[PDB]
Amino acid sequence: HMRIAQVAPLWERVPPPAYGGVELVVSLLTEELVKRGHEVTLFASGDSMTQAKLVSTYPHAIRLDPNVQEYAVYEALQLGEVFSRANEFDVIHSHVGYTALPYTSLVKTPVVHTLHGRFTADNERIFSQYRNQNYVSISHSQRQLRELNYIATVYNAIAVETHHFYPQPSDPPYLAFLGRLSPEKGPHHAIEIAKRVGIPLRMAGKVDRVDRDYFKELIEPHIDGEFIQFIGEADHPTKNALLGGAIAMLFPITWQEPFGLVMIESMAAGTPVVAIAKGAAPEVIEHGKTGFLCHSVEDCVAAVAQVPQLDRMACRDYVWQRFSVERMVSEYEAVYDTVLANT
Amino acid sequence: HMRIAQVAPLWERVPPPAYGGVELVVSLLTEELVKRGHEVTLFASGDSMTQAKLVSTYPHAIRLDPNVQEYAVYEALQLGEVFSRANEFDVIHSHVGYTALPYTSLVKTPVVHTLHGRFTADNERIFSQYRNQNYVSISHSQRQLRELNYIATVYNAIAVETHHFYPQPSDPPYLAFLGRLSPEKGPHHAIEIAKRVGIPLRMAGKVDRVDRDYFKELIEPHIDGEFIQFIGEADHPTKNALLGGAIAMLFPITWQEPFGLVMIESMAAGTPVVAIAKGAAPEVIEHGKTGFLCHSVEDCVAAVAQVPQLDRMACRDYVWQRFSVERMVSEYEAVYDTVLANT
Ligand SMILES: OC[C@H]1O[C@@](CO)(O[C@H]2O[C@H](CO)[C@@H](O)[C@H](O)[C@H]2O[C@H]2O[C@H](CO)[C@@H](O)[C@H](O)[C@H]2O)[C@@H](O)[C@@H]1O
Ligand SMILES: OC[C@H]1O[C@@](CO)(O[C@H]2O[C@H](CO)[C@@H](O)[C@H](O)[C@H]2O[C@H]2O[C@H](CO)[C@@H](O)[C@H](O)[C@H]2O)[C@@H](O)[C@@H]1O
Ligand SMILES: O=c1ccn([C@@H]2O[C@H](COP(=O)(O)OP(=O)(O)O)[C@@H](O)[C@H]2O)c(=O)[nH]1
Ligand SMILES: O=c1ccn([C@@H]2O[C@H](COP(=O)(O)OP(=O)(O)O)[C@@H](O)[C@H]2O)c(=O)[nH]1
Repeated sequence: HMRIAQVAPLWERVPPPAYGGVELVVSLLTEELVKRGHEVTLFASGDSMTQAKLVSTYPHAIRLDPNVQEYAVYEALQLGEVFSRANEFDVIHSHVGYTALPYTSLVKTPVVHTLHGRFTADNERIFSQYRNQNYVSISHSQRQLRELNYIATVYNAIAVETHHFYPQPSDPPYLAFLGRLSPEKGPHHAIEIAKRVGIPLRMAGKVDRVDRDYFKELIEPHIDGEFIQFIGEADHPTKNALLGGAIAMLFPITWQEPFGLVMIESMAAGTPVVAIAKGAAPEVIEHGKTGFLCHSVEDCVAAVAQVPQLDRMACRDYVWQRFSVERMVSEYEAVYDTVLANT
Repeated sequence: HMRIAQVAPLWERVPPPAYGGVELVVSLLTEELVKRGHEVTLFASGDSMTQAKLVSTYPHAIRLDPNVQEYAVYEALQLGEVFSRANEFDVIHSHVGYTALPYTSLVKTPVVHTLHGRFTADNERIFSQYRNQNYVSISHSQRQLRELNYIATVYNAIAVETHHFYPQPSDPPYLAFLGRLSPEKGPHHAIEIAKRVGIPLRMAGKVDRVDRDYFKELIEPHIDGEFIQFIGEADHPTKNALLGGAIAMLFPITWQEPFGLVMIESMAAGTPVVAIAKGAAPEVIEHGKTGFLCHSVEDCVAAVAQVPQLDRMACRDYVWQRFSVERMVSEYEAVYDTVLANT
């Protein structure tokens, strides 16, 4: 009973066939909002698949499109189209970060910003200047700047029904890594953990330009092909098989993780998570039940021996209980309600 | 008699102590507008030196500042500052490129955009969408998108008086290269010309992140220390001594050059330019008088024999005649009048 604009990043399709976190959350939120009878306009790439109105400034995902060199050009096209049409919307829900803040002061339609990223020494200064806007965080640990006007915390979610549940892991045990090959995700940690426990590690993910040196130096020399396997970038079925077959997923971050969608994807498949307790991991993992919070590699190494005891079905039930689209979209509805009323 | 906003890039100080083309043009334009009684607000780094109003979102030039990783944050900070105060100005003069186009449709004060860059396969798409805006080209050959509403072509200018004139080049002859060490400027070409003419080459310029590989592979292995010299980025006095002492400046571009300030800087010192006839070279160099338009390495080599034959003093007068601050600022004043009238 509202007109809602969803402004997504253009790096990935909505929803992404493989890598993509925000575009996934935007897809789930958008589709469910439309089902609830709202007039939704999706601002996303041209190959996106939505039942809402799709306005696109480029036909394809930009990350893997070979003809595009300047992503910022089409980002600016998107924001120009959105805020030029402000009075065609009751609320604008932006997922593109700080690039939308100077536009918000120039239009009358209220804008809601879901923060999907880490606060940095630089972006804090632009967020500071626009602190009295309606931000929504995806985890409590993310709120490192309290002077911002957080309307609410709305945890992310996945479509649990679409993830196949695995009752028992693969007959010869192996560990899984799923994520972009970045130091922030610590795949080098994951490689050390598997070698010291003696259990193989299967890796999947992208290696975009910023991590090529890191992959060339720390990761690639260790990809054995037998004990350390790497299947670059995985679509939904491939990733669902990878975590499901594993006894546990290594999530050894070295970085203030905003949320970590792979964790709830692992648990949804029934595979618990051995993670280091940084950022949102303590809020996502229930220690000793759906996984194990660790503070060191050895803590993670020791925890892998206590992984078989966990109830794998409890992991899936846990994801259903707190990380469902039903709850997320309802919480996002509460946000729109508040923003339109407390203006 | 107008209130004018000057929106500069933040990579370099206004004025730049060393490298910096666009930031230099903004200085001469800003100071001269103030002298003519305009209420000018300059948006640039906090260490800028202006007699106009200085609004800064970061205190220093960002290119060499080690604490900044996200330039787009402060660019957005600046663009937010300008258009939030749009009705404090009669005209906004933007030099930051396409990132300001979506703002122009959202504010009431008319905006004039000076194009300082090359049209790209990507950036063409955002300019097309905003073609009915007030663009100003710095050369006619730059107008690769004719469908834009060009108000006028306004060639750039330099402060000729600040460049010392050199009547006779250095006693043992040498060739000069001045520019960013980029393939677009073809410094490797200049080295091919050096050995074929038998005259040494003195090189000056920056090597920023994008051209470090280009530098290590194509340029650096050839730096003798005697025949090929590189003095890593030069401030104003050093670069003027570099050009003045040279018999000619090599400008072997490989790229649709928007203008090329080093060309009128070389001539200002009295040094003619051996350039490849791409982009703005035919409009900046008077062939056979202040330099030589060339079409290959061999065509440049042949021109070096005909360089001691040109009048060096005619070069300085040429820059005074067409590329003076007086002429540029008056033409930009005419542009301001037209934009305010044909609104
Ligand atoms: O401060 C580190 C900075 O890295 C970010 C930039 O916002 O990572 C994104 O950009 C890099 C490009 O180098 C990508 O490797 C990375 O996948 C990006 O992650 C974000 O952008 C994707 C595309 O939309 C989303 O799918 C993803 O959900 C999102 O995390 C940030 O992580 C961080 O701010
Ligand atoms: O189309 C090529 C693309 O290269 C640009 C990037 O926008 O070059 C600028 O940024 C590169 C680094 O990638 C620098 O080497 C270069 O100095 C830059 O040139 C422009 O930006 C400076 C800072 O404002 C100006 O001082 C300079 O005069 C200007 O040419 C662009 O040239 C272009 O878009
Ligand atoms: O090979 C991969 C690697 C990642 N993803 C997905 O892209 C999203 C990544 O989100 P996450 O929060 O876990 O990491 P980040 O956003 O910080 O890159 C998740 O849905 C992953 O399942 C994927 O499909 N394939
Ligand atoms: O060591 C250097 C190298 C370059 N420049 C200046 O950087 C500017 C570059 O302008 P130009 O148009 O010639 O090249 P571009 O803008 O495309 O980089 C010129 O004023 C140069 O004088 C400089 O001062 N010192």
